[PDB]
Order: sequence, then structure tokens, then C-alpha cells
Amino acid sequence: GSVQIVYKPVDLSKVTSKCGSLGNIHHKPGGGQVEVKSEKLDFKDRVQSKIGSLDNITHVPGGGNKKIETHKLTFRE
Amino acid sequence: GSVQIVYKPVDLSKVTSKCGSLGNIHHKPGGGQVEVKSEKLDFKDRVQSKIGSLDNITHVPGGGNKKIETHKLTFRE
Repeated sequence: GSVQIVYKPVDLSKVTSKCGSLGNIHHKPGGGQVEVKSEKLDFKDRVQSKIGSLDNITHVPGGGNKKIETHKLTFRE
Repeated sequence: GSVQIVYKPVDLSKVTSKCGSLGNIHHKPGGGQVEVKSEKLDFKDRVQSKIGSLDNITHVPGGGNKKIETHKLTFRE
């Protein structure tokens, strides 16, 4: 019958990503080749495709760290 | 003392390079990478160099053949 909840998810951090310098960083790719031959495609229900996705990437943050807190709750019945 | 030459280099040929068709020809390369680090170069006397010579080539003649006749002569003395 009766119910009582307490939910106090304290969190605390000091996420340091120190660095003095980066210097000579480079990204020097050569371009390859891709080819594809389908005939029919029927995508559905939360797709994220990548056909022929040639891609050269640089993702350099000066100081970096992702941080996640996925909280949830359910008391249906 | 006296001299007498005859030089009659007859030549005759029927160089056939027949073909009915070529069809599906392709040339599909991916681009690699090259790097070089010299400090000094002193070329001379009939050079033909190629530094970093990345190159994709197609050399398709429909019907082909070279043909060469390098004749010479000398009676100096």
C-alpha cells in the first residue's frame, strides 16, 4: 500500500585534462577508392547507414573528456 | 686504297594487330602516399629523374605495336 522513496544521487568530480602544449600534429592521408553495386534497398526503423563513406577526420580538442550520467526511474505498478 | 659498298637493307612486314572488340575495361586505383627528405641534389649529364612520381596510367590503343629500325654506318679510316 504505502510507499516512500528517497533518491539523492550526489556526484562530484575534478576531471582535469591538463596539457602543456601539442606541437607538430599532422593528418596526411591519401585518397583511396570505393565502389558499390546494389539493386534495391528498403531501410526502416531507426537506421543510420553509410555507403561509400570515405572520410578523413581530425578530432583534436585541446583538453577533452566526455562525461555522462544517464539516470532513470520507474514505479509503474 | 679503292673501296666499294652496297647496302640494300630491304624490309617488309604485315604487322597486324586485329581485334573484334574490347568491352569492359577499367582502371580503378586507390591513392597511396609518398614522402621524401633529401637535403641537396646536383644532377648532370642527361638525367631524367622522377621524385614522388605517383602516377596512374592507362595506355590502351585499339590496335597497337611499335616498330623500330635503327640503322647506322661508319667508314672513318
